[PDB]
Amino acid sequence: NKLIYSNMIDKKTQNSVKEILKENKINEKDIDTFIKAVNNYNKLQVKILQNNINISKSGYSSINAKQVPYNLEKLQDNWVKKFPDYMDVNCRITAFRLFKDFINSNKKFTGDSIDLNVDLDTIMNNKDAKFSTKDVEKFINFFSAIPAKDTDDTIKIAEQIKNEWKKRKISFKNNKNIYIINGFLRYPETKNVFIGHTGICIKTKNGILFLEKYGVTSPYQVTKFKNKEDVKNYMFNRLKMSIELPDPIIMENDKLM
Ligand SMILES: [Cl-]
Ligand SMILES: [Cl-]
Ligand SMILES: [Cl-]
Ligand SMILES: [Cl-]
Ligand SMILES: [Cl-]
Ligand code: NA
Repeated sequence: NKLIYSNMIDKKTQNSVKEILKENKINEKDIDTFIKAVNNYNKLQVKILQNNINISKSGYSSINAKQVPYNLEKLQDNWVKKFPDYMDVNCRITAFRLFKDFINSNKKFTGDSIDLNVDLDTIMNNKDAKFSTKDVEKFINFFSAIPAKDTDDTIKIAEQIKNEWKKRKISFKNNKNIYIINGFLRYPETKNVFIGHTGICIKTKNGILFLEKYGVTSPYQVTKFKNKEDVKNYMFNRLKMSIELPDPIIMENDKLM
């Protein structure tokens, strides 16, 4: 298919994105925090990014590929060398930076949150991931792996995810054109499912705008999709770029997408 995207290198695209963010009621403080991370990241990796033909210097680019190619190995090398004491923010943290206020969480999680160890360390040591105690507990309660029954029926898994979030007293604020796309992967070895990739979806007149932190040490990417179908397919291609693995469970808030 075709991907229309921006890495938010230019200030005009950033301004554009900020407007759309502000229009959807995202806290202006969190928008600034997100934008500073974007600039701070871009500044750090500019010499690498500028050698990537697929990264736009201004406006949106286009490529007939399943994913935008990035020099993931060199980007990670540069991060580790310059910031050796902690990790960059990831998909979960970034998504949360923008969507935490649209999630209700009323239960402290004291289950198995081992999958978030890196994330939690970043939240403690990286200014880009600063969150209040309440928001950190929400983060853990929302993203901790969900117990699964090793079933390969996506519908059944989706229902277990929904049920588990209910048991954790998690709910989504209603009447919003902004929603979170959670790409769950099943891990039979640990009898659970966990959010392998995530990003925020915003419906506009042009279609749908998807925002994400491509991965830790990886670039930020904003993509313009025609419909939700392309968003689902995008998340799939991102999760399936990783021989005998279970298909992902792509959730749109608490509903199978
Ligand atoms: Cl192409
Ligand atoms: Cl790159
Ligand atoms: Cl590492
Ligand atoms: Cl809350
Ligand atoms: Cl607090
Ligand atoms: Na790596």
